[PDB]
Amino acid sequence: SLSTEATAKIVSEFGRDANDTGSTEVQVALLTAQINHLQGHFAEHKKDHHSRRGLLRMVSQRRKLLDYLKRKDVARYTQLIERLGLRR
Amino acid sequence: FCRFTAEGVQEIDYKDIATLKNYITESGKIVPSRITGTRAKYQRQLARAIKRARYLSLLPYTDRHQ
Amino acid sequence: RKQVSDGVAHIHASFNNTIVTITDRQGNALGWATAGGSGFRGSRKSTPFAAQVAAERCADAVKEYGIKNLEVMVKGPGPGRESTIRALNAAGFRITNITDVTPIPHNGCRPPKKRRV
Amino acid sequence: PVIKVRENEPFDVALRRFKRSCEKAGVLAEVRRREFYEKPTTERKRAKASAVKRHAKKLARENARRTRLY
Amino acid sequence: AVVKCKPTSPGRRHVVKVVNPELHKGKPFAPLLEKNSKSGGRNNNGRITTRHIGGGHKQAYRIVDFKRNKDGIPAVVERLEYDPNRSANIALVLYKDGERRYILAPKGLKAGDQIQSGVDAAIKPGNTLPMRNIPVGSTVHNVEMKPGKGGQLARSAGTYVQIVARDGAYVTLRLRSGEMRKVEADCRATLGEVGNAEHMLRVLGKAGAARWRGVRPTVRGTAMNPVDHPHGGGEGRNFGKHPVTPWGVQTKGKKTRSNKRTDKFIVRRRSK
Amino acid sequence: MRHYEIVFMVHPDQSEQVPGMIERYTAAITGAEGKIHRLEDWGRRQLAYPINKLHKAHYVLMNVEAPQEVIDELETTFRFNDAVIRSMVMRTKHAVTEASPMVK
RNA sequence: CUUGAGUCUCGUAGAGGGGGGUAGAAUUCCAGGUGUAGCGGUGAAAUGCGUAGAGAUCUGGAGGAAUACCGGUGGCGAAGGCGGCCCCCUGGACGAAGACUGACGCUCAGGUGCGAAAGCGUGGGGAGCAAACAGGAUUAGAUACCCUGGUAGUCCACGCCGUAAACGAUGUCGACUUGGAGGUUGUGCCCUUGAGGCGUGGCUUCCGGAGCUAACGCGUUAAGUCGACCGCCUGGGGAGUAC
Ligand SMILES: [Mg+2]
Ligand SMILES: [Mg+2]
Ligand SMILES: [Mg+2]
Ligand SMILES: [Mg+2]
Ligand SMILES: [Mg+2]
Ligand SMILES: [Mg+2]
Ligand SMILES: [Mg+2]
Ligand SMILES: [Mg+2]
Ligand SMILES: [Mg+2]
Ligand SMILES: [Mg+2]
Ligand SMILES: [Mg+2]
Ligand SMILES: [Mg+2]
Ligand SMILES: [Mg+2]
Ligand SMILES: [Mg+2]
Ligand SMILES: [Mg+2]
Ligand SMILES: [Mg+2]
Ligand SMILES: [Mg+2]
Ligand SMILES: [Mg+2]
Ligand SMILES: [Mg+2]
Ligand SMILES: [Mg+2]
Ligand SMILES: [Mg+2]
Ligand SMILES: [Mg+2]
Ligand SMILES: [Mg+2]
Ligand SMILES: [Mg+2]
Ligand SMILES: [Mg+2]
Repeated sequence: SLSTEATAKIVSEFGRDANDTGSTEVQVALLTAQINHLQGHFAEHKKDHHSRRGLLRMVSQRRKLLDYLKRKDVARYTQLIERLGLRR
Repeated sequence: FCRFTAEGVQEIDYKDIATLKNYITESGKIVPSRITGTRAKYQRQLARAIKRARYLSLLPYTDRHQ
Repeated sequence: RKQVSDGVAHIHASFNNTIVTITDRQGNALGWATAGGSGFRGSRKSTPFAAQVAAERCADAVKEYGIKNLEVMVKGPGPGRESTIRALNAAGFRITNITDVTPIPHNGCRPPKKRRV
Repeated sequence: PVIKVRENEPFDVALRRFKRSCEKAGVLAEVRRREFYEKPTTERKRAKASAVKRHAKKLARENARRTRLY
Repeated sequence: AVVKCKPTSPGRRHVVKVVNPELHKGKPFAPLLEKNSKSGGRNNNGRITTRHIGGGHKQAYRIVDFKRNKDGIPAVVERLEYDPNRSANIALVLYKDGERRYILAPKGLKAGDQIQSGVDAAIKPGNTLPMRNIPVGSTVHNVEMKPGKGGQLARSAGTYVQIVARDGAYVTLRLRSGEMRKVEADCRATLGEVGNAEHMLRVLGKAGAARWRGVRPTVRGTAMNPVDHPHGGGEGRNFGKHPVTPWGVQTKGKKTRSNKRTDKFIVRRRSK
Repeated sequence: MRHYEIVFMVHPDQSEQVPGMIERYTAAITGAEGKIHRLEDWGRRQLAYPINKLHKAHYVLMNVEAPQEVIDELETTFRFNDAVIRSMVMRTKHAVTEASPMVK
């Protein structure tokens, strides 16, 4: 999983405030970091289907959240996906 | 009776052969929880400990001559 | 020709047959006997009595060696498992230790399939 | 089931201890069960049946057998 | 990787290439080359002594180091190379003192890797140590038979030997044929399996490929005339003979090992 | 850093080599900035069953805070050194410094 | 806006998954010692093995597979499924207090993924078991049941297949509605005075009320009272077959 300090750093970066954790941008960033981290693991372990299920859930959550951002506030969405370098 | 009740044992230690010998039979087999009265969580912990000890030749796998 | 005084009686007691084997304490066999050779076949050799007479025969065979103490190692599930030891004691050895050495696996090889009878 | 005959222990007594030790160990039962391969499904089914029967019997005895039989 | 060639012609349809991009795309280390002219399976009497050999490509001979005598001086693997003279791939290494040498490439071995022969040498792939030093059970390759002679056993692609036992002056080897063989414990042996394991997965796909590898076509004895072969030839396709070599010795199953000098070393002959 | 707990059993004829060995392993851990939370030479001890036909193995216990790379190296050393008959590197959560029941 | 839904902090239990080591018991085989006519098998036999020394017994070695006891109507997982011990990577569930976002939710035709066992491809491996096959019995016959053997397969790697009484024969999500006895795993208070008293969450087994049901039965884990969405049925056969 993602380490505590790293999570805190992500929160500080994208979080309006350092006690802000629920912000959409923060949530998306955290998911993205987790997904990126897990890439190495799944490259190593292609048959870890259960874990890949967890990863997939993460991906789905990120997509749903991102969609929510798009409908709510377009500028924020554009900035966030430029910051993170995520397609669409 | 459940020896660990007086402590509420913090963690069972595989090196504590003195007490694990209460939880193995003459033949080296692990005693059932129903017979010894151990709580289920502790029983699992103890079983793990016994297995580790057996690996380290602290306890025997079986009652045989050596 | 030799004397040892103290032997081991290995009682292999399968469902079909009982094999008794007296040996020196090291492992070297002195004499043996079976219910089959004792004169029992089928339903008759799969009985406690057959085991007893096999034991008697074995004791007689190792009489040359002059064995006085004897520890018995019982193996397998068998009709004898008791008759043999009783017979041996009657035949007149001091039974010192009685040990069960039935080989149980720790979930190892697959057994043969179940009989449909 | 190791036993060693103590000083001034009769043979019959020694035999009794040996039999008791074997029964306690459960060697015969283990061998009999391991004589043939029980399928996993069969093992599960047998376990379920045993549990159901035991529970039902206990309930029947304690609670159902609290009435005047005659 | 293994790559199935697309069926653009009936010549390519069955071809399976084993393509390894880690090999050196370039010319080999010229000091270690030397001339290697072809025989055509003919001996010094000019007679064909082994049938079915002839032609193929020109090939320089790499001077591979099977002896492995640079003890103590640690080398580093520069690059893997294609050797036409063997199924396995070779590795160009660079010894700290400046000498370069070719060695058989073991499994996993790659450029920049560090190797060392000797007694003190660490137990890791590509290191070479007397077989008394190697733990019993270890998989080894390029094994010597006579101390100081130079590795002879397990040189071919993906091959290896198990050190099943060490009793005194001799280690027992489980050779790749399955054979158990006693070998002197002073015999050198390189840790790990010999590389290019996919060599056997290649499929030549056409007659020409064999020709390129210098293999001339085999003619069945039963195709021939009675004067030519002990399987002669009848009207139509007869056979009725027990199979035999061209020189009339039963083939298929008849054992031919005639060697009493070395039977003492053969702990168990291969099976299967 | 993960708290480990190593216990290794040594061939009793090589019991005289044990002090040097302990020093070497500890030295490596410290070199790699590894802490050493407890270190108990239990000494020669009667085995519950014969290992490699030999009885009475020499037990050493070592609870350590080290990096996992160094733990791996230690394990490798154990496996290849034909002196240590058995070993058992076992992860632990905290600084279990208090003395063991076998010394107690 | 914060009650649904999610994020963060700290812990908890777990055969959850992937990779790599290792342990002991047992079977098989191999070599050797002791030893002698039986062993094996069955309802009873025979085939089979053994005087070319078997079976029994002790020592050593090889190798493969599976993890006794613990073990539980116990636990984990979406389901399939998961069981020695150790390490490395890794997913989820749950509780505590708060803090944060602010409806971001539910369901889902097409689509995509996962999916026991058997089966298939390529390369390994092969102890035990065992379709096929062989011999011996039984029998009217016995292409079976029983016995002695025994090859694919069962194991490993990577692909395919894509189905099971894949069952709780019970689609997912949410709300509401009397109880009793347990199991398991958190947590608050009570002096834990002892294993113990009173709460409050999660999962779980049985019994049972109202209600429901053709009945059997289900019964706060509904088959009760309702809402959203999907899947499916419309007499037996022909047929989950033909094209
Ligand atoms: Mg049978
Ligand atoms: Mg030829
Ligand atoms: Mg040809
Ligand atoms: Mg030809
Ligand atoms: Mg012709
Ligand atoms: Mg001729
Ligand atoms: Mg012809
Ligand atoms: Mg012709
Ligand atoms: Mg013709
Ligand atoms: Mg003809
Ligand atoms: Mg777990
Ligand atoms: Mg759960
Ligand atoms: Mg669909
Ligand atoms: Mg399969
Ligand atoms: Mg296959
Ligand atoms: Mg195959
Ligand atoms: Mg069979
Ligand atoms: Mg059969
Ligand atoms: Mg279906
Ligand atoms: Mg199922
Ligand atoms: Mg259905
Ligand atoms: Mg759904
Ligand atoms: Mg009910
Ligand atoms: Mg009709
Ligand atoms: Mg169809």
